[PDB]
Amino acid sequence: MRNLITLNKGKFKPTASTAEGDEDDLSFTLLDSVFDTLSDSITCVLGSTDIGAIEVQQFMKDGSRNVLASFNIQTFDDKLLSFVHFADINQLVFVFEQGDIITATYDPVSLDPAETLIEIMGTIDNGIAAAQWSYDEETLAMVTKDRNVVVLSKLFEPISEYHLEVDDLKISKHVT
Amino acid sequence: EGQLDSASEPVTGMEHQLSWKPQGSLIASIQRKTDLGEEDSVDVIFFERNGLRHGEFDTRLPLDEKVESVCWNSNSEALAVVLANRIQLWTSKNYH
Amino acid sequence: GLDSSHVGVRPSPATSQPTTSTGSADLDSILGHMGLPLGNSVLVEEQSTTEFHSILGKLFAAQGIVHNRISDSSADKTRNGDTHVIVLSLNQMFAKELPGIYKGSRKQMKNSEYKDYNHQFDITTRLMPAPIASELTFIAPTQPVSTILSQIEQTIKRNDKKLIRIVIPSLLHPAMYPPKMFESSEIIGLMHGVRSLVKKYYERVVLFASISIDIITPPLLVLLRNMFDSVINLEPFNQEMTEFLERVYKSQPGKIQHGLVHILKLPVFTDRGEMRVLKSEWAFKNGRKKFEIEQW
Amino acid sequence: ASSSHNPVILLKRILSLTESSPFILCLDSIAQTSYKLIQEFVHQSKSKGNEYPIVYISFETVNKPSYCTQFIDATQMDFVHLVKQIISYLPAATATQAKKHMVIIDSLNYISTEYITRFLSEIASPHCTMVATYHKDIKDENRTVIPDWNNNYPDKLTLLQFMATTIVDIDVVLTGTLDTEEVSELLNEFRIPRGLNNDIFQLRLVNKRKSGRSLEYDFIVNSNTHEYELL
Amino acid sequence: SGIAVVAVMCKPHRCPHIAYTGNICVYCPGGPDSDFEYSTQSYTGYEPTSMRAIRARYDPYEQARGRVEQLKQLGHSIDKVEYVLMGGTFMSLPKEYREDFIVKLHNALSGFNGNDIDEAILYSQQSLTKCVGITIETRPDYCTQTHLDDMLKYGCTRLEIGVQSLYEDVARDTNRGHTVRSVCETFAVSKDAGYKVVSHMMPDLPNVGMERDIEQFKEYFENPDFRTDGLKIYPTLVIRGTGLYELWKTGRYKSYSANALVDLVARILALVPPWTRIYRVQRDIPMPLVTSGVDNGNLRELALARMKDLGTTCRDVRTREVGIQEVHHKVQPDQVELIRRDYYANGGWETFLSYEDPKKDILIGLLRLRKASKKYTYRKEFTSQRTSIVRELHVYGSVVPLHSRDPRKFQHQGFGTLLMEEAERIAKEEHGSEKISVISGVGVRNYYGKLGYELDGPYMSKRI
Amino acid sequence: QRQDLVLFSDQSVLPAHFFQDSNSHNLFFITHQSCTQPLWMINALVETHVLGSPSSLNESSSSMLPSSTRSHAVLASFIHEQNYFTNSLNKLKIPSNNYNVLDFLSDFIVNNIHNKPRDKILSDVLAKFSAAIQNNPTDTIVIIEQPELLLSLVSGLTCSELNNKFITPLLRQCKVLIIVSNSDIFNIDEYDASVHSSNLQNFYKSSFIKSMINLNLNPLKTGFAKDVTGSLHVCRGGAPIATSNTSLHVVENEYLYLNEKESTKLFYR
Ligand code: SF4
Repeated sequence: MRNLITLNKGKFKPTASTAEGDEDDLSFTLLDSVFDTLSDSITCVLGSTDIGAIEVQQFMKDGSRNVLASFNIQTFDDKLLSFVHFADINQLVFVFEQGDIITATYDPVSLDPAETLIEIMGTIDNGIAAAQWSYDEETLAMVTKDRNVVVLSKLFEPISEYHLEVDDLKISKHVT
Repeated sequence: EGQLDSASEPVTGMEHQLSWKPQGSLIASIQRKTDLGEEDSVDVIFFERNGLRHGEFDTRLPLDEKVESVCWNSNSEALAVVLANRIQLWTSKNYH
Repeated sequence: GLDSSHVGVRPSPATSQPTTSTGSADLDSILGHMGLPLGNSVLVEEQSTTEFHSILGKLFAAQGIVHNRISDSSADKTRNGDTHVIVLSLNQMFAKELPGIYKGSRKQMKNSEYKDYNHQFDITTRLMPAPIASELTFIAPTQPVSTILSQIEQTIKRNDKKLIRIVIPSLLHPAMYPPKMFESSEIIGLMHGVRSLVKKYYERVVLFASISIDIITPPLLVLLRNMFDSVINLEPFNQEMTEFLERVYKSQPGKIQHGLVHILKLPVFTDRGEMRVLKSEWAFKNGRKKFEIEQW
Repeated sequence: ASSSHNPVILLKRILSLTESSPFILCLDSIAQTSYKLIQEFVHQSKSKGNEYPIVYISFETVNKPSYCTQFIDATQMDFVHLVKQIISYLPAATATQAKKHMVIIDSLNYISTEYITRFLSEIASPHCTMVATYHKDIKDENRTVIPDWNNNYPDKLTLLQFMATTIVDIDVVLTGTLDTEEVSELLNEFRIPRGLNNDIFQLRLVNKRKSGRSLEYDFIVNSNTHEYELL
Repeated sequence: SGIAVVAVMCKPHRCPHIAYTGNICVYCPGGPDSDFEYSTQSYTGYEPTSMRAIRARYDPYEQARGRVEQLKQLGHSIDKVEYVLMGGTFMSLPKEYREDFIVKLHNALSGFNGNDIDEAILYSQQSLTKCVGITIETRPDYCTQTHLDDMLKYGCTRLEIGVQSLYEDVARDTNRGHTVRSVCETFAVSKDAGYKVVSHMMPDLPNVGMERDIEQFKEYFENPDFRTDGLKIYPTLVIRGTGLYELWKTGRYKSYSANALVDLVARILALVPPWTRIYRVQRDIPMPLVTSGVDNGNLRELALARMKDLGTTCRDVRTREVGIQEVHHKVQPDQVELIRRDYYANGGWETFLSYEDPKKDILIGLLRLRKASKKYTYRKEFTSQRTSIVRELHVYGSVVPLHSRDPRKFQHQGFGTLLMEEAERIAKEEHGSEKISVISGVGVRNYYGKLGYELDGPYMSKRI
Repeated sequence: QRQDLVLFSDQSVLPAHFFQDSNSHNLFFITHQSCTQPLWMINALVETHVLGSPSSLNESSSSMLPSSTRSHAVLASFIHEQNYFTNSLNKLKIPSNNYNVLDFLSDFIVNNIHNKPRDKILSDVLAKFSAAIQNNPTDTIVIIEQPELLLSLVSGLTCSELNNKFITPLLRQCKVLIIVSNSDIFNIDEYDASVHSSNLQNFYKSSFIKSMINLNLNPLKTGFAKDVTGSLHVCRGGAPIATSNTSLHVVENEYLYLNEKESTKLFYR
């Protein structure tokens, strides 16, 4: 007998950061925006893939724009699949389609991204079909285009690997 | 640890819509039935963890849609169906 | 930091932590980590006069020696694995009691890179042969605690590279331990200092011990049980249940068991506030190959 | 080789001393003492055609029995000399399983627990075959456990039960019209109804075998015709 | 007083659903093909009723008469008895056997010595030692309309159709010949006829986990299809002669421990809707022949201790009953109120009325009412206009003492009239019905004929 | 489902004015069954004293680093070591610099307590805190963890001497004291500690007499379930409240709590 009603409808536009005074966009499209863990923050990431530049910045509850990293990758056409931040050790995890997992490092007191380091931890060849994190940010499962699924730990160590096969079929009909 | 447990039961028209009910009961997927008669429609199908079919309910949409993703609420109340223009919310009481 | 050698270790599936393996079949499975985390000790207990647990007291230690002896020009990776096992007993028969390897297979798949994992064991086969004093040492327990506490620290400090595995065979056996050490202060302070030393070198040190509870007053058991971080109890069947099983089991010699298993405490799982006690669910069996723990 | 013994035949086998251990424990009370038990030992031991030389240790016995060959009285002399004198009539050799020097003890209540093991560690030689007796009802002296927060040492009964290879205990069957509840009531009043110290007693036996397991055995024993039957 | 239950037995036979599956269902013990071979299925023949049936060579007359006389001689005097049938599928047998069986069962009490079942029931209506219904056990495949007409003519009042599961692999792997979904239409057709329907469940089965066991019961109680008026829970016990023991012999089967089962029962009892009577979690079993499982004599005796440690104790009818007279009248009760619940079940709206104490949750009297639908009714009585049916009247309110000024020397003899007029009020106003009917056993066709209801076919009806 | 955690009449767990009142003392007594550990409550107490709210149960824990706060916190324990305290409590993110952490396990046993006169040991173990709290005198909270174990360490010590040499001076010098311990001695099946083991139980009873509030974390009854871990009890201790306001008292309620991945949930039956 209950009904559903709408309370609020909020919106805004993530403003790309450039040195220019007018500071308009550079065709930067947002790839991912997340719900930060109840810390009155919304971490968004935008970029231009053709030239190969990405930018991650936090939108505060009041509306203060703060940038922690803005870096350009040498390659291009590299679409994202999952970006997260631990918010306890203060790192950043990016998953790319080519095979590179990007680990970014930032400081809280450094308002500018001048001290954000990058790590290009081990690549997965032949691209990656998809990847996903768990709810607790502990298990990293992903699948390669060659029907091989690999599960990695939270510290980028291999939990296991397994070759998915069409010949594997746990049928629901055995005649015993 | 990366072992195998079970493989699904083959069904016709199963698209790439995959999502798990947080309570831990039913997998949600989208099916299109274009066979003869008036049964043809667009349905949502639930799959048990043993890869066995269970339960179904049809959306009243026209047979020409294209649904992107299906989202389970953080709890077991709201099901979000995502389209190009409209976004729909479904909930069940008394299995209806 | 400083140099360190881990004789064999894999990431913990449960919490992504360095984890060793006792070499057991299902005991390592029921430890929650698919193994023993680096730093948390364990305890196993037996109800009656039997000596099932003694078998386990060998396996662990033997495993370490294997994990050290199959690296010298026998492992192509030549990976840095070194152990210096310390035994605290008044009888040295263990020096010629390690069981033999079955076929190896230290694979883990289903500072260096550590892929080593459990081997395959069998109880009838003796080891070939046995480590020298440079690999493994014996310390009599009857000496005063000051000398022992100084010497353990000296041994670990002078061998910084090596991984540390310590085994206490049948602690508090009246045939070797005099009443002058059953006094409350002595053993509790000894283990308090041992825990201090073990957790001080939290990176690689692991300790193992077992006692008999049928002849120990409950207060001392309660005092002791808070010193460790894991408790497993093995209770053998009564005679009547054994006769009932043998009368019923007529087609299986291997289905015969000896008793059940109780879980009182687990590794780090419990320190985060987890109720992990679980009793009267498992069943144990000593076997020709290894030690089996199944469901009953 | 004989194995899987008939329980009555097995009872004889221990009683005939076909098997042997360096320590045997027997228990008695003020309701049934163990003189007839030693009678059964010698009756079913020397009937095999064996002498079984016997050394006697007495703390409660007053006169030299017929069972023993040699003699030593330990009431006047103490531990530091008994550790000497025990070896004088006991060679240090092997083979408990056969005709050797059997060391028998009538009472074990009068030795401090702090030196029970130090004693027993120096007696149970592979030639030596030890049998001892303990009085269950007599309360242990208060100065053997030191009931303070320091001494976690166990009592005397459990120490003996854990150490002895085989355990035998006896009790007297009351042929009268009474009940053991009334017997206990009168004994707590230190009263003796007629019917104690009989000759047809009941026995309880436990042997540690097969790497540590144990099986409890009960029977009915007649000590005049030497009849062992099941109960 | 003097409510009596006298169980009878039918001759051995074979349920035909074996024919298209090969053997009996796996859990069914014994049977004609088994070593016993003088015994109906699901009974080993070692029950006291089995002994009394064998010595009579499976004859209803002798069994009924002997049990009635024994009960009378023990010290209780009987004037209200309800028959229950057991064994296999009674409806499978030929035509004449069922007719003769029923006629004998009615003439045993009526004292009549005739035939032509119509006359037998007509004489049984006007007889002492009144009969308050029959309980026939039958399968989904045999509940078609012709058989339902047969049961209505016989005098049956409530059925018990087992389902044993809601999953679909269990039906084929247990060699039971019906899809799960058909039981829903069986319930739908049965309920519109006024038949109280009860089911069965078995928690542990092969290839079933504790989870699936939990949410199958949850779906049974929540889904508007599996809402029925009763339940029976049979924990799985393995008899040596069953097809279940073969699985354990081949190692293809294992059971639950004690803790798991007691936790499952504790969870299950904390979900029962307040209009269903949990019959027996502590069922009756052949004890010594079981090889696998756990003791079931005092499951609820520990489950109650569990709910006292977790909260939300049981709410079924049985635990809240006070009885006809002085069962718990050692203390004067509290505030008495009328509670009315409504629910949708099997394509129709149904109402449950009760007189309860809300502070301590006891039960005194209850009534069930159903508004007839249009997609399931077929009787010529119910296909002429809108109508409503009183599926069950139940008055434990024959209690002499009470709270809130009980009648002094009238002692709640008009208590049932309150509920009857309450039902008629909403029949006239809410349902908008033009005829109201009540179903009852033939022996009690007069306690309803005084309020104005008149007889048509097997029904007691009056217009508006 | 979830319910708030309130422990006083002012609808506040730790009143601020308690620290604002001079010439006063208070004592809390916490007992946990040793099958579970109360760390998830020590964390909440520290956060609510420093940050002013329960920062793990009722409030989020994303900025949990109370280091260099205007308030202070001092924790000391025997069961664990300095290495564990630093590594873990910093992995639990319990502050460091506006904070004091005290070990008495690592290297303390080895001839630093053993074979020395008892009076010197007691005097020095008291002087450790008597000197470590001189810096910030009136904005600290101090918690000791399972101190009765020390009784079994000192050669032949009874409850009275340890109490009057360690506990009461600590509460007289400091504003408020919190003592946490375990109660397995009262839970030995078919054995009576009242026979000859009453020395340790005397300490528990004395502490409960001296305490002001009593917090109990106890395991579930006969079995073990999944959705619930244990039971939480709040009770009024022996001593009265030494406050200066009159309307103050203690609320009286029982909770059921579940713990999983450092996340705790409280609710009602
Ligand atoms: S349907 Fe009934 S009688 Fe037939 S096999 Fe199954 S349980 Fe037995």
